[PDB]
Amino acid sequence: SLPYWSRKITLECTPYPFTLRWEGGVHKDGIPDKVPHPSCDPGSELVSYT
Amino acid sequence: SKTIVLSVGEATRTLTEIQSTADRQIFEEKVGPLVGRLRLTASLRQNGAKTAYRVNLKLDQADVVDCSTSVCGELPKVRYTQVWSHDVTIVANSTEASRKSLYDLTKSLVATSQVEDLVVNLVPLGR
Amino acid sequence: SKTIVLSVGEATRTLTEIQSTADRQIFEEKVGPLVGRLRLTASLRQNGAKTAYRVNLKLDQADVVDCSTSVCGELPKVRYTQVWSHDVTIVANSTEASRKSLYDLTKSLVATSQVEDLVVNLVPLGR
Amino acid sequence: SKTIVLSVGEATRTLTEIQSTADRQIFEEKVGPLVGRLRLTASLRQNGAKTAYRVNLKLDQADVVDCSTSVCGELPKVRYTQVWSHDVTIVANSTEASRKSLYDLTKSLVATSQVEDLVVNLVPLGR
RNA sequence: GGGGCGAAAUGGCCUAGACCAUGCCCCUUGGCAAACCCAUUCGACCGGGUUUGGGUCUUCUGACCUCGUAGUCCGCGCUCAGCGGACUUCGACCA
Repeated sequence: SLPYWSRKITLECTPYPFTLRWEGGVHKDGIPDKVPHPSCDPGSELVSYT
Repeated sequence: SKTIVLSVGEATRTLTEIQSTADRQIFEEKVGPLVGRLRLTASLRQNGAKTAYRVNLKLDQADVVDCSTSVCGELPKVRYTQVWSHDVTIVANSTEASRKSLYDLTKSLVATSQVEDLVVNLVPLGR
Repeated sequence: SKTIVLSVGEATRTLTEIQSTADRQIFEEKVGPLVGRLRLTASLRQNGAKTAYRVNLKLDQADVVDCSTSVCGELPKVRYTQVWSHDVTIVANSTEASRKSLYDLTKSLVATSQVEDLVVNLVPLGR
Repeated sequence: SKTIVLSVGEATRTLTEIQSTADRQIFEEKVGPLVGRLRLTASLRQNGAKTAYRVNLKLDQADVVDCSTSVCGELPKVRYTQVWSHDVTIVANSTEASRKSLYDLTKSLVATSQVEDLVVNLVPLGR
């Protein structure tokens, strides 16, 4: 038998992608259709966003 | 040879290995008279088809009496004999944590005051 | 022994001589698991009445699979086996220039893109 | 591999080991055309019931001819073949001095001028 | 009972030969090594009965401990454990 030495070290992680979403818009005075494109048409604008 | 030191509280007793054998280990206490003293028998073996094991531990101690202090003529004679054997049946593929917990529970049950009362006052264990 | 270095593009593989014999030379690749790896068999002989010669070159490589990473018990098991033998029948009294031209033509046919497509897409050679 | 250098007087010939095997060692001379050159076959074995041994040494050399220097078309063709085998039957439990004396006598008989005349002029040995 | 033999001991037959009579050759299988049980001087005392005896995971194929049996290259070096180590096979209550 003979002498010997060594060492080791490692670091790693697993990848995993995912997605998040959210939409909205301006609240209007009595507009029952608030969509990305408000179906109604009162008198002002609704910017919305998705 | 192989020496074992036991602390009783104020003095230390020494047991010496006398019959070194694999299937039977005989330890004897060396204090004065070798006949009628403290002896310990240890044995280790297997069982069945290489499954578990078997450990046996016995401790004997016979009291002696003598009349040479007053009476003209009386050799040291043994009186009674006490036998305290054991039996350990622990399988190889077990659990170290479970074995440690069992040993701790056994040590606690031995060191408790209930077994001491059961031994001394001969009162059944139930406190 | 005898070491052979093969360049795949980004790494270098090393094959070591294992079974040194005249009529059968066995080279084996040393990377990790020796069973189910890259092996090469070489043979050289004569023919008839000391006219020509015969050279045989075979290359085998069997893939292995293992489940010890997830399943709690499966030894490395071989899957399929690939055999790629050769046959060289070149007479002694030939021509060095002709042999060099034949070797160059074989190298060009091996390095061409038609044999690669025939191997991969299993499409018959004909471009 | 194993190289053997032979001095003819003005040039040195080199024989290379080609078929490395215990029961048959084949040495070939490397000069030019491998076919029809100098070959040497060596063999070593035992005999009977572990008593003595048996050594065989054969030396062959076939001359070649070629007409490509003048004639349009003629591959190198072998002409005659010469066979010079040997047979050594020396027991193990012998004598080193006797073996050395026998080897010296054989060397003297080989280097003498009588065997040379017997080989060249085909005159029976008797001077 | 099941077989063998004319050898081998002799007698018929007995250049030779192949069969006969008593007549002689074997099987009546064998072994487990441990643990526990009785009535009592309310154990000494010999004898009997029960649970185990290469072993588990899916003892289904097939593998995971162990070895036994072989064949093959083998190292004269590479690996943290190291090492002398590799691959393929059949068996595993005992004569």
